Formats: sequence, C-alpha cells, structure tokens
Amino acid sequence: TYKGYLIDLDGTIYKGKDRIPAGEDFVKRLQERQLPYILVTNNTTRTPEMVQEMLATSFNIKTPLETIYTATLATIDYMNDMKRGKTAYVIGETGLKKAVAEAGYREDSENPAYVVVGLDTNLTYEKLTLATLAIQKGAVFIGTNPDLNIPTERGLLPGAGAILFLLEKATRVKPIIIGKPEAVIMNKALDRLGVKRHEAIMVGDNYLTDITAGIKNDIATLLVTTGFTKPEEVPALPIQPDFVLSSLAEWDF
Amino acid sequence: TYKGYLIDLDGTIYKGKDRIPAGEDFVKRLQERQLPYILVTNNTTRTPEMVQEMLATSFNIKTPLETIYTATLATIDYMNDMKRGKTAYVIGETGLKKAVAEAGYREDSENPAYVVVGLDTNLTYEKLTLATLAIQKGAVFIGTNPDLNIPTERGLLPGAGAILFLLEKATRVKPIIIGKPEAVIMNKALDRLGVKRHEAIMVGDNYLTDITAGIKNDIATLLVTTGFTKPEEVPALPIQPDFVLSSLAEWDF
Amino acid sequence: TYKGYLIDLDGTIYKGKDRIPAGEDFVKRLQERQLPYILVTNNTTRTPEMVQEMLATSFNIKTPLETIYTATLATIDYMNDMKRGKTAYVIGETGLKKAVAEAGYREDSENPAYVVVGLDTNLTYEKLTLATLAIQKGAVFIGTNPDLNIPTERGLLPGAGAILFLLEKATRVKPIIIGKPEAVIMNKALDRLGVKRHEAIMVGDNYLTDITAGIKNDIATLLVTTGFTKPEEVPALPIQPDFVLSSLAEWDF
Amino acid sequence: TYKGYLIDLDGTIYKGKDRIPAGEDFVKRLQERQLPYILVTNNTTRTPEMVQEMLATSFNIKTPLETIYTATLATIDYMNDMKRGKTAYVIGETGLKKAVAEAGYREDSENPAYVVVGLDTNLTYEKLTLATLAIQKGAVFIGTNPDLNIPTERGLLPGAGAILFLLEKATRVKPIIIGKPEAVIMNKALDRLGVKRHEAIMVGDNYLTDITAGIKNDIATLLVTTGFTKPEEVPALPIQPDFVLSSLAEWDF
Repeated sequence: TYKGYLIDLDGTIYKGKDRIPAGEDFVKRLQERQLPYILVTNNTTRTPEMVQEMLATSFNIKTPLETIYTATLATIDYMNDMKRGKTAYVIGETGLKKAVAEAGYREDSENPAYVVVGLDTNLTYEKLTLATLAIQKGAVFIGTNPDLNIPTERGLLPGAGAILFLLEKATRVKPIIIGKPEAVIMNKALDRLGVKRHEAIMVGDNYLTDITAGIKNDIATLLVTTGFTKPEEVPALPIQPDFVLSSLAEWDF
Repeated sequence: TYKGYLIDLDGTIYKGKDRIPAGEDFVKRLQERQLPYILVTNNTTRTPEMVQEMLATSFNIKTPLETIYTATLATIDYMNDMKRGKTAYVIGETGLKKAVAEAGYREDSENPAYVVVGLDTNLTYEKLTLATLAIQKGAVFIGTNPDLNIPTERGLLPGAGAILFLLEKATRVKPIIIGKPEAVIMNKALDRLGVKRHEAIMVGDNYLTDITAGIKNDIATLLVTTGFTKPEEVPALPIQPDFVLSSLAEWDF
Repeated sequence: TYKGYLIDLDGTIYKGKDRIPAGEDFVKRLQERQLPYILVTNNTTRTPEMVQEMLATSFNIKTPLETIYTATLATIDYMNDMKRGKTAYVIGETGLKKAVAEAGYREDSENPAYVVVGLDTNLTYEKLTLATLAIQKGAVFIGTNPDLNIPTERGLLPGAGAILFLLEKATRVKPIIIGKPEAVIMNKALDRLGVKRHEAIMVGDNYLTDITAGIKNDIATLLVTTGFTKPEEVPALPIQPDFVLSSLAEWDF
Repeated sequence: TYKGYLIDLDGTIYKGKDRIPAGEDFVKRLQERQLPYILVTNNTTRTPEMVQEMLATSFNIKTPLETIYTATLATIDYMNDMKRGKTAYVIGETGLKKAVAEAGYREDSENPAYVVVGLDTNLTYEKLTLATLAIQKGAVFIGTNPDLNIPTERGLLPGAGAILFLLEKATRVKPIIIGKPEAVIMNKALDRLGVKRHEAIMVGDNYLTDITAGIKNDIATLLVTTGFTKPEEVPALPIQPDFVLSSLAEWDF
C-alpha cells in the first residue's frame, strides 16, 4: 500500500494547453482519500503561486500551495542548507533570478558564493563568461535541472542541461544538479510528503525525468503512457517501471 | 549541532595496514557520548563480520555489527526494494557473489532479473559476455561502486567503475550505481543512522568518494587531510567541504 | 571522376558466410578497368594472406595481396613511424600478437614502449592490469579499432572499443585509435591507393565505420544499403553519404 | 631530416602582446634555408591578411600570405570539398561569418546545407536555437575548433568547443571539427606544405592542441616549453613529443 504520491506536472495531469481529465481526477481522488501528495516540476519560470493559479484556472485543479514543489524551491533549500556566502550569480529567467535574490542571495557577478544556472532564453556570451569566471574563483556551481532540451511550440530547443554542459566544459567543474531525476529534489519532495521512502511512489509520463528519478533514488514508479514516453517505447526501456498504465484512471488506491 | 555521523573506513580511521590513533579515538569518543554513527565503505570483498573483526583485532575498535554498512549490503537492500525476479548474475569476488545468493538471488547467467557488478580480480571475457547478453535481454544493471581504480600494494589497478564502463559502452545502458558518492548507499546509511538529513555529517579522507557523497546528496561534510586527499590539494577543490581538519582529534562535538 | 576506391570487406562485397554477387562483380569490374583499389578492414584476427585466400576460396574474388589493408597492418605501420622502443605489450588474438612480434616488437609486459589493444576473446583481469600498469608508466597507448561491439553468431558481444574504454577509464589516457573511422588507417590506405584524397571514394555498408570514415576524413562516400545500415535508416542519418545505392551493380565508373 | 614545418602561431613565435625573438628568428632561418613551412592557427577572428600584417608590424616577421593557414580557411576548404548546398548558418565573429558568405555560402537560418560554429562573443540563445533547429533538419554540423577555453586578458573564457558541446548535447549530433588537433586542418596544411607526412614536423607550445595534433595524425612533433605547456609539466605528459626544447634557437636544421 502506497502512502504518499510524488507527481509530475506537465505531461501527467495535463499536456501543453490541453488537459487530461484522468489526471485532474487523480488529484481529486487523492484529496478525497486525504492521501498526501506533492507535485514536482523541473520548471523554473513559474512561481508556486503561478503554478497553483494555472492549475485551478486552466485545469479545475485546486491544490494547496505547499503541494507544489519546483526545482527553484529545491535549489534555494539546497543553497540554504549548504550555508555559504549569501551571494549568488544567477543565469536564468527573471523569475528564478528574483526568487534567489528574495531568498537572501544578492546578485554578485564578481565573487558570488554560488553560481546558479537554469534555462535563460536571453543567454549571452557575457553571462556565460561571468559564470565561468566566478566558478573558476571557487563559487559553488549549481544547476537547477539537467534537461538537455526544452520542448516549445517552436520545437526542441536547448535546455538548461545543455547550457550547464557548456559551463562544465569551460570550467572543468561538474555542477551539482538539483532537479529530476537527481537526488536533492526527490529527497526534499519526499520530506514534504511526510512518508518513508518505501511508502512513496513517483508518478509521471516521462521515463527519463520521472521514472529514472524513481529508479535512481530507490522510489517506486508509476509510468503513464500519456505525455512524452509513448506506449510503444515501453518494451524497450532499460528498466521497467514498477507499474505502467495508459491512464491514471486505471490506478486503484 | 550534529546528531549523527557517517564515516568512511579506510583512509579515515586507519590507513592501509597502518593505523590512525586519532581515528580510533574518534569512534571511541562517539561511543562515549552515545552519538549514533555508521561506518560506510565501498569495499565489496569483506563481510560486515570480517570488517568488525579487523577493526577490533587490528585497530582497537570494537563496534556493533549494525554500525558497519557496505556497498554489498546497500546493493542487496536496493535489490530487495525494487523487487524483481529473485535471480541475478554477479560479477565480483566470491564474497559478493555469496552474499547475493544467500540474500535469495540464485545465480542465473541466462535470464537473470538483475546483473550486479563489482570488482572482480578474476574478470574474464566470458563473464563480461554473460553480463552483456543478460543486460541486453532486460536485466536490471547495477554497479556496486563507481571507483575507477582500486589502490593495491601493486599500484593503481582497474576498479569496479572501469569494468562498469566497459559494460555500459557494450550495452548502451547506464548502470544504477549504489556506492559512494551515489544516493542509495547514503540514503540507506542515513536511514540506519536514525537522524534527519540536516542533522548528519559525512566524515572522510577522500574528496571524490566521501565529500562529494555529502555535497551531491545534501549532507554536511568533514574532510580530514589524512588519507587520499592531501592537505595541499584542498585549496583547489571545486567545492569546499563544510569543515577541514588535519586530524579527527581536532573535532569537538 | 573517381580514380581510386577504398572498400570495406564484410557487409559490402559479401555478408557473413553468405556472398553478394554484386560485390564480387564490383571488384572484378574494377580489375577490368584497371582502377586502383584497396580493401580496408578493421578485423585484426585474419592475416592479409588468410583474407586473400578466403576471398578466392569462398567468394570467387582473386585480388593481389597488396590490395588488402587491415587495422593490424595500419597499427604496425604507425608503430614503425612513431619509432619508440622496439617493445610492446599486446592484448588481442594470437594473430595480432604474432604480427606485432614479427614486426620487431618483442613482448615486454613490464616497460613496453607501446601498449597495443585489439579484441581479445580471452581477456582476463591480469592482462588488463598488465596493460594498465604499463600505460601508467608511459607506454604509448594504441587501439586497433573503436568498434564497441563485435557481431558474432552468438550475438552482439563486447568489441575492442569497449575494452579500450575500460583501459581509458582506468588510466585516464585516451588511446590513439588506428582503425576506421579514424584518420591513420584511412591516410595509409589512401597512400597505398596512390591517388589524391579528392580523387578517392570510400565504399561500404556500415554508416558508422565506413561512411563516417569518409566524412570525418574528407573523403567521398558510397553507401550500399546491403549489410549493417538498413535502407530505411538512411533518411535519418545525420550526414548523408555522397551516394547511396541498393546494390554495387548500380555503380557506373 | 625534416623537409617541411607546420608551426603554431600564438605561444610559439610570440606570446600575447609580447614577442619571442627566438621564434621570429626560427621563421627567418627557415626562409634562409628555403625550407617550406605553414603557420597553422585555430584562430577564426583574424583573416590571413590581418595575421600577415600583425606578424610584420608587431613581430618583424614578413611571410607570404600563402604560408598562413587558419581554421577558417580549413573549414571553407572542407565545405567546398563535401559539396552540399551553397548555404550555411554561421555562429561566430563577424570575420568568420563574412569569410563563409564570401566563399559562396549565403546565410540561411532556416534550411542551410551547413551549420558552422566557431567562437562568438555575442552568442545568444536565439542563435543557438537557430543552429539547433537547422542541425535537426539535417544540416552538416561543423565546428571550427575544439578548444574548450579561450584565454583573454579577462581570464579563461568559454571557447568554441564549449559552445559546440552545448549544441552536440541539444541535437545529439557530434560536430565534425576542423581545427587542431583534428585531422582536416592538419591534412590540408600538410598538403600546402608540399611534403610527405613523415617528412613534416609540427612545432608548437601547446601540448593539447599542437603536439596532440602531431601524435594523433602521425606527424612528428617539436614541443617548445615556451607558451602554454610549462617545462615542469612535460615529464607527466601521457605521450612525449619527439623533441622538447626550451627555445627554438636550440633547433638545428
């Protein structure tokens, strides 16, 4: 019997601008059984509030603010835990840069204690240079998420992970990456879930980001053939998830 | 105030055949304060009993059997957690192969549910072939530890990580690695420690295996300039440990 | 107008134990026009003589011994060119070890000037250890071919490239690799061809080993959908070969 | 007896704004013996003319324009050799973009036949996106040089190779890289040199870019402890160059 649920957002409880009624129902059912759950996303542009509002406004999902855990939150928690200088140079969208500054880390492009990098659609050589120099001086190099690509209406564009690799190559230092499928975001989400590791299960549509997040961190997994990972691709997966479903509606608590 | 201690064995509380009185004293002091602690090692050849006996016989350290957590134990716990077939093909020393079989996984070189690989000083092409074929058929590919080398009286020889890479290249599947600095061994050790993540601290002499284990998994770190990582090398480290000491004797609980 | 032809053996002018009449005819046609050509193979087990005999006995192809250029020959030529000690430690089949010794490099497992590695179906940890130690001491690390796998009647087994990666990881030194698609074998084959680079063309069935060999080394390419690379896979290739044919019979000199 | 000389520019015959009289003399001596030589640089910002003028104006070196071979020239030669569409999307300084357009490849950011990438100190996400999309559609992905860093008065900044890796990760296609130490620039430089491979020798100050260029491509090497690779670092080199000198003045033709 699973006591807690970790759930991916986009691709699982909705897809793009389109919704997935089974997904919305899944959350409602969880709320009805009063089963704890946390929505985990690698998105670093929208704040928890924005995410909460989007869910209620566009997908009939009304969930407490505390159930929304993003890579931005995980990154700040990690920064607070490691406790090094209260300065950071951040590469990313305005939202991420704002969240970090408001969390107490003022922007310092010269000798920051931390260099945090997420997707920045306004990336410039100068920003990369600033980060490279700071990392070389000893700043703690952190990546918000490893995704090599970001799927947009325009196509498969460069993701945070691609930018991170550029910096890794230029500085020779491997960034500590927070988001799925890495350990930190999963550990913290698990912590908020308030359940023991073997009592939780990660629910998602993306094999590489969600299911691997489970397998790699010793957490049970439920893969829904909706979203990214197509149903025909499952037989070829290197490691089968613990459960595979075509719709969350098939899940029985 | 740190409430629990994760501690590396070789290089920290002793070195090679030589001992480190400060290290032995560190454990004794922990025992006196009744502070929980777990000795974590990536070694897969000696059983917990063997390790316990070695400590008492050669280094005046008498510690309960439950305080000794190895990569072998972590690997078996993981195998038990994932719960797939009770079969496995194992590459490693007789000790590792025995522990896995006795844990309930009979050797099956044809269609094992798991393929477990650790250091095997008797590695042969045939064993690699057996593992490769099994992995290709869908077996869950697990590595006991990532170390690229194993330091012996003969010199820096090929470690489990080097063998793992051969297999990764041959099968195109990345192994889930259990030992330090990866998540699973640290999560389980933390679990046995019985303390919250932010209340623990990882103590070691090796920056890459012990300190990185802390940083990567959001656990405080204490680096002792004894062992592997020389004291002159510390200024150049990409991420400074939370604490650096020349001797464990300098530590004040 | 192409003046010289570099041609892959297995998969192009024959496949496995099965033959390809169009392939055999291709060579015969070349001989008739008196167009220079060199057969290039990454195989390190059969000597040029063995290869020559196999061609005549099993595939009606009678070609001069000098038209057969293997990775073994290329490797020895390279060793002779670099001119370092006349000693080498070799990992591979008896044929390769013999060819190197007969080329003037006596086996020295302690301080060889060169460490040469090709596929060895009798690979052992001891041999890997011998190679690792020798490389660490400064021996020039050479790989006969990069192939990650070797297709056998038993299936896709570990190739020379997989063994090479194990050593690369264990020693931290990248091996200089001779065979296709690397530069050395192509440069030397081109040299024996007696034609200028832009006047030659590489003919093969394997995109990764033969066509990439051309593209990477600025040599025209002719891909035959026979062998390894299936015809449906061609549209997805990252770089299209200069020419694509379903049969060599379609080629017009 | 060496009949031809391939020589690195910066770090060898001068360093930064500072000059190296021994270097300048080396070229003059070559000119006196009428020994053929080609100056090879991975720099893609200055045209051959600019390079020629700089040498004469700032370092008393007057050399024919044809003796200056850059990665830009090598890249264009390669593009002309492969002969695919006369369109290309280029990421780099204005100089590189201009040279490619003037070589007959008009800028097409939608469906270019080639996507060429060199260092661009004005890199933007949009340019990376344009390149990523084009590569995905089948454009031939070319990198001017592999250098992970570019040393500037500001420090060790991101080089062309770092940008190339971002793109490789985002598209999953490995770029064919032209500059040192890869094969194409060396083959073409050798061609202009007008000598046989074993009769030439690569002279440089950088082990990774110049000496490796020799070793990897079977060309003799002369390492001058001036520039990048410090003299104390030589004993630890994985492969010793054929010759090591503290000053070019020590060289005897």
